[PDB]
Amino acid sequence: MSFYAALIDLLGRCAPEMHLIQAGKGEALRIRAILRSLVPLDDLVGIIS
Amino acid sequence: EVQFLRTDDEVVLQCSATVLKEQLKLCLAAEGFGNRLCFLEPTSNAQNVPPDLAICCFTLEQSLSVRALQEMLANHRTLLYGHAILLRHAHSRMYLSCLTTSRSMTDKLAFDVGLQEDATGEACWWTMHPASKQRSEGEKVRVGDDLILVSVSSERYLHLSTASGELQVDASFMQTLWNMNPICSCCEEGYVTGGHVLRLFHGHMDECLTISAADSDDQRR
Amino acid sequence: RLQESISDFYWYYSGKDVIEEQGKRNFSKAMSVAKQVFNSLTEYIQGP
Amino acid sequence: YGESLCFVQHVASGLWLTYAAPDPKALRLGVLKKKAILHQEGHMDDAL
Amino acid sequence: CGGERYLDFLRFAVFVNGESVEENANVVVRLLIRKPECFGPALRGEGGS
Repeated sequence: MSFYAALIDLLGRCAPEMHLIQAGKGEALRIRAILRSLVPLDDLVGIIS
Repeated sequence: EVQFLRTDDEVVLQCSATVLKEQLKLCLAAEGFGNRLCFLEPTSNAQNVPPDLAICCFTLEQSLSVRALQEMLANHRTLLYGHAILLRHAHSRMYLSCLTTSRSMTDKLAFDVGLQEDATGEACWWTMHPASKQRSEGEKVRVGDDLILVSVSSERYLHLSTASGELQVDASFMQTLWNMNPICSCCEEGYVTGGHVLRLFHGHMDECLTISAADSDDQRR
Repeated sequence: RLQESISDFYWYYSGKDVIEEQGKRNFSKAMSVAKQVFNSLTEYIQGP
Repeated sequence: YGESLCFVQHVASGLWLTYAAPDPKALRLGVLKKKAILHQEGHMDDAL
Repeated sequence: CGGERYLDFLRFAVFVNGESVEENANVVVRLLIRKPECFGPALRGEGGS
């Protein structure tokens, strides 16, 4: 559990800042799309639940 | 003389698989109209069953470096390793792309590879990488070389998946070697070439070779 | 390798209207190295 | 020496000297060795 | 256990003063996906829960 929690924490901190996403930067959007593909939203809610 | 792949040339993306100790060569194909997803057409048995190569041909429209691609996205070249290429389907005039959907159940991180109507966005660009230490980045891509295609948008390889009972192509994190076998580079005016669709006229543009019309008694044979 | 780096540097500033001071300084040192390489290649083949 | 690219072919059988395309899951073992085999087709980088 | 210790080092390399360093974040994500085994037996893609 500690490994995956550390892994999810690392990927979360690699997410682009909001001001880059709002600016529409292509590199920022691509990175967030990759992170979303790796960790589905339902799995996040399941672990929290 | 060593052949080099250039833009506006028609190529086929060909990979190899092992089926019951037999080396089977497959070409990436897509219908375009009615089905965007790409499949694999076997070609090793062309002696007994001719492959459907009319939907396997792709034209190398553009070849740009990563910086040039980024600049053009914000706003006959020879192919070099590390450049990003744009593949247009010869039949449907669509562009090979890394789709955001995924119909595979074995690989949760894979994406479907299909055809996109327009060339906009970064989902239809693929970077060529050398498969072995023989070639290095910046070198010319030669005919018969093994290539590694990585989607610019998704950072995933053009992967051949054998997890299921069938052979399917998707965009995964596992690499797969591909060969861009050329079909035609430059054709002179007139001068019939293979793979063309044409009519065979008998006399002075009056009679042509054909079969019977639809719903005919001879079964159009 | 030097030529490819210079080409990439041009594309970085291709969209921008004016090249700023730091970019010009990096361009200048790249051109200085390129001059030496061209001079070295010239010295190899002259004589001829 | 060091310039000519040579393809090794078995005279009697016509097979070409090439590598065995090592199976995955063996890279973790640190085995960079590729077993040399004689194959009818081979690869493009079989030159020595 | 060993993987977690390396994960927290990358956590400090990409996240400074409450903001994500995009230069380091992009490199780490690209490095991680090029070696998918860094994600553990889960998130393996094929055959991975």
